[PDB]
Amino acid sequence: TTIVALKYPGGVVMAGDRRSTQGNMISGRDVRKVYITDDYTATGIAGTAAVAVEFARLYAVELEHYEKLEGVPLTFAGKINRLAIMVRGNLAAAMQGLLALPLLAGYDIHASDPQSAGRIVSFDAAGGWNIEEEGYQAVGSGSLFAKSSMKKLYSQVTDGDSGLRVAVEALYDAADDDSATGGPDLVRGIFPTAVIIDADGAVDVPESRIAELARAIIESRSG
Amino acid sequence: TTIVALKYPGGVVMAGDRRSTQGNMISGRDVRKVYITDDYTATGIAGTAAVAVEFARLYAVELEHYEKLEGVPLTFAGKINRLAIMVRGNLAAAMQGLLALPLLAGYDIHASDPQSAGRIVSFDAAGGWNIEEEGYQAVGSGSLFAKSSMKKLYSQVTDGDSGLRVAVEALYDAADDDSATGGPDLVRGIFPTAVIIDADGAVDVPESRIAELARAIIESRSG
Amino acid sequence: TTIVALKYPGGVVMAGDRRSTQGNMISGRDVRKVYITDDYTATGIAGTAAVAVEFARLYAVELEHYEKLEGVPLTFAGKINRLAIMVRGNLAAAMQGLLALPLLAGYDIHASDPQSAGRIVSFDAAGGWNIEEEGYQAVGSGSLFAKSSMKKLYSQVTDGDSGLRVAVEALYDAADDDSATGGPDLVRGIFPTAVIIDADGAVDVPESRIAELARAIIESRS
Amino acid sequence: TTIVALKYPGGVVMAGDRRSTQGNMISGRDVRKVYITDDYTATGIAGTAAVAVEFARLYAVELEHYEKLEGVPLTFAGKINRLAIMVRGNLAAAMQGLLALPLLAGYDIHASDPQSAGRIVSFDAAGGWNIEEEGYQAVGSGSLFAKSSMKKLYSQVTDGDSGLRVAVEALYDAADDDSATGGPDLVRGIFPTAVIIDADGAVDVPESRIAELARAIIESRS
Amino acid sequence: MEQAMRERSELARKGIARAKSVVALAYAGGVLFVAENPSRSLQKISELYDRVGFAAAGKFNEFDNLRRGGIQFADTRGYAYDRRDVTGRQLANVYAQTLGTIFTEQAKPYEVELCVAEVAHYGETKRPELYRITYDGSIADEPHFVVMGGTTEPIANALKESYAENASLTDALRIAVAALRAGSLGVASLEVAVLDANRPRRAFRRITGSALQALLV
Amino acid sequence: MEQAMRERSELARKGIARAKSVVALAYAGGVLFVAENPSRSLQKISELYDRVGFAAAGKFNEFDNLRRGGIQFADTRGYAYDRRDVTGRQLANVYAQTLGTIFTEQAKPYEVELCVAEVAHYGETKRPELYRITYDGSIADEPHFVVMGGTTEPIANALKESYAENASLTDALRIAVAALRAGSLGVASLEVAVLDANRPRRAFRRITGSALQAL
Amino acid sequence: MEQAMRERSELARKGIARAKSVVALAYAGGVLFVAENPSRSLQKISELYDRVGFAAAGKFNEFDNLRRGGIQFADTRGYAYDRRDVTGRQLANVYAQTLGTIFTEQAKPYEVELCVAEVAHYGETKRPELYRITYDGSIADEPHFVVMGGTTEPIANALKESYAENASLTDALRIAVAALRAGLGVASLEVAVLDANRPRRAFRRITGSALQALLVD
Amino acid sequence: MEQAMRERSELARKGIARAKSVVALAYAGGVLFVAENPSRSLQKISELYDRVGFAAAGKFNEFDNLRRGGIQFADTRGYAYDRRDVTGRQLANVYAQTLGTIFTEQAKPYEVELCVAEVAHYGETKRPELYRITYDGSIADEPHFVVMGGTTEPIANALKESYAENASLTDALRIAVAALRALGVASLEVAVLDANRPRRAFRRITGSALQALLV
Ligand SMILES: Cc1cc(C(=O)N[C@@H](CC(=O)N2CCC[C@@H]2c2ccccc2)C(=O)N[C@@H](C)C(=O)NCc2ccc(F)cc2F)no1
Ligand SMILES: Cc1cc(C(=O)N[C@@H](CC(=O)N2CCC[C@@H]2c2ccccc2)C(=O)N[C@@H](C)C(=O)NCc2ccc(F)cc2F)no1
Ligand SMILES: Cc1cc(C(=O)N[C@@H](CC(=O)N2CCC[C@@H]2c2ccccc2)C(=O)N[C@@H](C)C(=O)NCc2ccc(F)cc2F)no1
Ligand SMILES: Cc1cc(C(=O)N[C@@H](CC(=O)N2CCC[C@@H]2c2ccccc2)C(=O)N[C@@H](C)C(=O)NCc2ccc(F)cc2F)no1
Repeated sequence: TTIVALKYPGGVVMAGDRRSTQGNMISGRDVRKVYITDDYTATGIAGTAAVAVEFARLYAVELEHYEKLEGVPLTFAGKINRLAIMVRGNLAAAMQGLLALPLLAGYDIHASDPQSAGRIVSFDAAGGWNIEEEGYQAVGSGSLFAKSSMKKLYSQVTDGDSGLRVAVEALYDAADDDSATGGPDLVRGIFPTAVIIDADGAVDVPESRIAELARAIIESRSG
Repeated sequence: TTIVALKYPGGVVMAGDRRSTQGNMISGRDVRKVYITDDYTATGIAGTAAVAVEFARLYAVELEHYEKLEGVPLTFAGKINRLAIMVRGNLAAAMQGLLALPLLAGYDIHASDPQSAGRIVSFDAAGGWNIEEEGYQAVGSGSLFAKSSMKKLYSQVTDGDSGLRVAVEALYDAADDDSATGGPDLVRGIFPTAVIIDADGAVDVPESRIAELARAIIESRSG
Repeated sequence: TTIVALKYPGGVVMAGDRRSTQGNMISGRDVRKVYITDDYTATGIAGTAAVAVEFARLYAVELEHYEKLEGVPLTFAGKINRLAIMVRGNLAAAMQGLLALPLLAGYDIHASDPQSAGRIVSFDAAGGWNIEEEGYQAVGSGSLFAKSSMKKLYSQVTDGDSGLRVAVEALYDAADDDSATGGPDLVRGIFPTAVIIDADGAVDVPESRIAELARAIIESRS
Repeated sequence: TTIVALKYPGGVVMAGDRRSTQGNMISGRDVRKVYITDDYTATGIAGTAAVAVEFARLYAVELEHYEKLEGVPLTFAGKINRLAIMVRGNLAAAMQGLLALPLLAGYDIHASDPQSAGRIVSFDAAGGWNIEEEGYQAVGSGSLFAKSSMKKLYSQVTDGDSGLRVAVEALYDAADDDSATGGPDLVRGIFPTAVIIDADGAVDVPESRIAELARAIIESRS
Repeated sequence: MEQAMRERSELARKGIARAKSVVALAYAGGVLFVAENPSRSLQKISELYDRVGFAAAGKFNEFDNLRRGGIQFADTRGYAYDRRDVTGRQLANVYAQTLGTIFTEQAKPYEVELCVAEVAHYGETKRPELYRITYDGSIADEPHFVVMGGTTEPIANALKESYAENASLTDALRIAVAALRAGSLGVASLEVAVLDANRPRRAFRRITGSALQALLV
Repeated sequence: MEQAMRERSELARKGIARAKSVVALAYAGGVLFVAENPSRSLQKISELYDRVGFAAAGKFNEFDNLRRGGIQFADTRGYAYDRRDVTGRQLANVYAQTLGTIFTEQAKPYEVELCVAEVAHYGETKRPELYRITYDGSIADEPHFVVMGGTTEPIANALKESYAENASLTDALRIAVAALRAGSLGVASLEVAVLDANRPRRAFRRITGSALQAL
Repeated sequence: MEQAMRERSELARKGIARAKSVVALAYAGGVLFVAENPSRSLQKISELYDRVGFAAAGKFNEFDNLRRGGIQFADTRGYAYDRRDVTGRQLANVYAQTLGTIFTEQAKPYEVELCVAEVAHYGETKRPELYRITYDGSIADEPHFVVMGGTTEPIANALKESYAENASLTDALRIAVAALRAGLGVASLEVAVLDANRPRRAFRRITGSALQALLVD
Repeated sequence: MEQAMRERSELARKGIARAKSVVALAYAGGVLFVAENPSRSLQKISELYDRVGFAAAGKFNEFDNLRRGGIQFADTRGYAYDRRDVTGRQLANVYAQTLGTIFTEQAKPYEVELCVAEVAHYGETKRPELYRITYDGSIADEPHFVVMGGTTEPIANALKESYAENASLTDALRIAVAALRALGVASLEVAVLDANRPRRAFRRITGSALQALLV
């Protein structure tokens, strides 16, 4: 797997690949690893598929549960804490081979200026969490390649659209160097999924735009 | 064992072989591994026989139980979740040798497009679940062979008859390359079982039809 | 141990040997391994003696318990399910060396065709059960020998007498190739035990008839 | 990680580096490891990050909790005891690799001599606690280097400012000899964090002052 | 103690008499449940098991609790043994025990009256079976019909002189609606279901809307 | 026994009669909740699930407990099965069971009256559903409107006159406030919300302040 | 039933009438708590959370039990989520639920009256919030002042005529002592504020010399 | 309810009135506990903690259960934190809470009255603290003296007329027995919280020393 997320002026974007494996065997080609967990946050998980899907589902339910109970949504710090507690809680199964690591991307409606309200938070198997202040982060078997790719491409992020381009190219580099992350599939028409979050909330990116960007990247690498 | 399922225009088919083994020893020739779990869903299991039978029985009872308690049957997604939870609960036992993996075929009466209302969902030992979008799937020690066979034969599926034929032929290849998957026994007249599901429900395919299909495949491979 | 069961026109027959071992040592020569668990079913178990006995006993008590509580006996399916659940319950002990596998023969008073109302169900250590379609079946350390014997002999079965003989010969080949199965003891007069079940119920086959069949088999092989 | 704490006339100072690692891989560059745990105490932790943050947050909550329940804050001894109890409570997890050690710097408002009201307390994984009498202390993978540096530099501490300088230099030597402790990052403009505590309370040292001090050290060593 | 039990009996009786009425009668094709019910989605008749159906009169939440408990019992027994081991006699018995306990032990007795019915398994010939269980656990084996809720004398009489064995579906429904409307009707205010002994497995089948109107004329 | 149940019934009935009124009625866009409420932050109307909403009259803390319990139920069922398996009928049913058990076993019955509403899913054609649950767990199915709290009869009559199917939002709100008036007057004393069947996922939305005033 | 509940209501009511009075009002600087209290060591006004404060009248051990429970709730929820998720509305709501349970189920109802108040976080513009929670779980928010304990009509009247929004600190205190007299030196009062201009912990007591100045200086 | 509670209150008040009397006075050297007690080995005055003493009137077994529970509380708190975090104010708080629970919930209310007193730590300067906790959990801060048990008003008035701040040991003892008479070694139990001791201030004054100070 490879999940990426980066801040752009005005919001944040998260992108995830589509591959599923059992050893060397490709078991999935259309997985959706990036979930809109509430109006202003998306969660992308790497690891054991059942644990990741369980995490996304239960975390979304938990946030909305609090929201309906208290009449107001959690602070972003609270969201962080709940996710971290979930991971820490799964540590034991994680050591038995049921490991799942999330990456959180959100928009803090309570930040001072809305151009930097984007938040990217990473986690580890022990429940540790870190608000990334360098603009971007990735998690999964291909996160090193994706991060070292964004390290070079991040200066090109000037809005949401360029953000999505850089996210898709980071995923492309990840799939270039990691057999467990899936690249764009032009034969079947399958591409990474992406969410973009701004002050108007979280929205799924339409497949056609991702495909456009992918083809541009490919036709650029090839000439 | 091999269980196969595949979509056709307006419906879905599932079929499975009849073999039972104890290591190399053949302990069963007429075993039933595909089960009509509700009016619109069939389940087929691989693995330890006792666990598979208990899975089918328990699962059917759960679905009907909900239907009678709440006056309405579960959404298809809910059926999926329930089976996934049942499998996840069996994980420790499965690690200690009592592994059973199901395959789910169904017709979703609440789907938007009635022609694509068929559903095929795969599962892994940990409760992972995946709605298959590429039209076919298989599970068991012969699953890879049947999936490659069907990869080559799927474009020939245009109605219920062709779908059923491709299914039986995939099981034929499965038994051809997997000693733990039983082939058509023409001496005893024992053939794979198959269930077909469309908008009128799920129905057992009569053995004689499977027999004709088998004789056709045999004649086709012999000359 | 070897336990056989087979269907004949209108009934079923089950027979079992009489040996008990402690490793190589013979610890029992007259053990009864085929119990009438109810008026229409008999059970024969192979494995650890204590577990086999407890199985037969507790099972029969359970069937009768249901019958008296509800005024009616379980359907044959229900009987299968209870036996299998009992076997599954013992799986941990079985993995610690206290293994016991039952074999079920019965006559279903609720079957459509009284000529095919015979029933033979086998089980595994996990609580798996399988109803047998091909007419005969066996369990135990000699079960393969006896099943391969009945594969060749089964066509001779036309009534209860021929069915009984075929069963006894199966057990005989079993003890012939399996030292943990006991053959006819002509010096002591101990012979395999057997139960016959048809529409009139399940009854013990008298020892004299089995002795005769045994002697016929013996002199036929000389 | 390295956390240092030293006493100066009328107060105490604590400082920590900004580095987070996953083995050899640098996973963090701006980690805050020194927390103002109450109006007169700061805690700095080394070890597993999740545990360290948990310790700081929970400990702070516990001190303020007692204060609101009882209308008065804990005696410094009580604070020491609570932190030691927490650390001991984490001992099994620590045995399984979830190790985290705190260093405590405080100013005791109930001390007699206002000049020697500074407190530095170190802890071990068993919850053992020790009040340092010799003026300075450190914890973490670079604590040895920092302590040996302060051994030679401590005689220069005469006020809050010289104490801060010595602290930043000790962290500099730690980063110098220990790859798990991060040095000043001139490219990104990230420097160690520091807390200073005197009779008027505990306050964060503004990043600019630490930047200046670090640059003085760097130039000096060139 | 005696006066307390008398008070519980009175409370139960008055509660049930305030409720609308339900009839269940055997007909040539199985068993028929007709109950006066204005709601679109709150049900007084229900499936219990393959060939076993249920109907109640009185306070909704209480006989719904009982209905759920009965489904729980039947499904558990069927799973622990086999489906054919579940009988309507069994569920009537467990309802008798359960309502005895409820009547003598709970804070307030249940103001409910229950009917459990069973039709034959497919292809078999057995007369339908009807059982009535009252708020205190008493249980009657009735051969032709059961009336519950409200004033049951008018309805039980109209049925007592209008009921014949092996009537048709439409005939039994007409008899039912007439007998009910006596001691007190159309699609908008009727709940109708059937235990259709000609069904292969699950015999419970509701009659709703266009079909019901088509059977009323 | 019978006198204890009469005393509990009366304590509950008086409790509910002594409280502000709430109205819920089906309109072209879904369901409309309009409740007398002089507070700024304490709410009598609430969301329970995607398409299912909640309104209550009586003693606040008690129907707030019941509200939280209903949300717990909904979220739990949606998790154990699938979101779309959560239905207004389900929740009204479980409120019937719960209020039955409270009325007969709680130290004091709950002085509350409850309404559970459900609108169709986005793009579906489904008439709204309105359920009412009383203090003793009695449950009623209503096709047009529900009135709870205080003197309900006058309000119910005014609505019986002025109500028409598939009214606009404005017509429905004004009709509702009329009915509320005929039983005892502006934004600062009103709580208004809707189950908006035209929303894609979460239908519940409040109408407050400027938006409310303009109606 | 009814006699038990109105017996509890009377016991509580009279108990709170017997006890000393407490006033809280919103002023330009935040919220002001002024209670009649001679004790040198027993406190009726307390901090709950960063921007949330607590006042009570009635029986000390009971509203101190409730105070401690509130601190438990606030710190627990602050830790499980984040500090900013703890709100005065939350605390007032939990106090409502809790006093409802106490009143209907405890051996003796609590003879207490609570006020939970919240001021804005540092640097933000948010009108203060004042909540009153009575012995039976009834809860009301009020925009300007809250009175508790003793004879509340004279004090509520004095403020009704004398209250002015955004009053000075010394104006607020003066009108608070004024209204309370209708029902007094430093040795007889307990005074504290939620100061909206403190960076973190808004709760601040006013005692001794400083309070002396605040009264007349 | 109020009848049950005022019968409890009455049983407590009468039960206390029938018991001997105790007085606690703040004096120059700390705090003085003087109680009427004829027994050779049944104590009404007790140490609680380093600088915190206890005195009780009423039924022995009940205020002994309370004495023990208080010692438990103090030692537990001091061990979980630090000795100096234990104070008389909080022992009084917890006594108030405990006696509230007892009074409202136990089979029979405790016929007890408690006084918890705290003197300054060694070398520090702090006016002693005196707390009275009655049978219903009511708590009172007192600056000069507390009177407990029996008919108190004569003793209280005698003190109001004869009490002098910062009195010496002998003088304060004198006015203490005086107020009590409104009594010698064989019928008195006296102890002091002595602010001049380094750590454990509680000191009993028995026999030779007791009568020695009675001249
Ligand atoms: C124990 C144990 C582990 C596994 C295992 O390897 N389970 C695989 C998953 C798998 O083969 N199947 C086949 C049918 C259902 C399940 C699936 C679920 C969801 C989506 C696609 C498939 C896995 O977890 N592989 C890992 C290495 C993987 O590929 N993870 C990618 C991933 C990340 C996030 C996410 F939400 C879904 C994902 F598939 N099984 O038992
Ligand atoms: C522990 C343990 C495991 C086993 C074991 O391997 N037990 C075998 C099964 C077996 O020997 N017997 C003999 C008597 C009844 C039981 C049977 C049940 C049902 C049908 C046919 C036979 C198995 O589990 N074999 C596996 C490898 C197998 O063949 N599985 C195929 C299968 C798939 C789905 C299904 F529903 C039933 C099946 F048999 N024994 O102890
Ligand atoms: C642990 C452990 C294992 C054994 C063990 O192997 N115990 C032997 C049995 C044995 O030595 N003794 C001696 C006294 C009683 C007991 C016996 C019981 C019943 C009948 C004859 C003897 C066994 O279990 N042997 C097995 C291999 C065996 O022979 N099983 C045949 C059998 C099948 C069904 C049945 F009902 C009874 C049987 F003996 N003992 O402890
Ligand atoms: C089990 C297990 C252990 C680890 C692990 O090694 N986890 C690393 C930390 C890490 O990679 N990540 C990435 C996502 C969040 C988490 C992070 C938390 C806080 C700050 C920066 C990052 C660690 O704990 N490394 C230790 C050796 C470390 O660097 N400790 C320094 C430190 C001390 C105190 C403190 F408060 C925070 C710190 F980072 N993961 O699973």
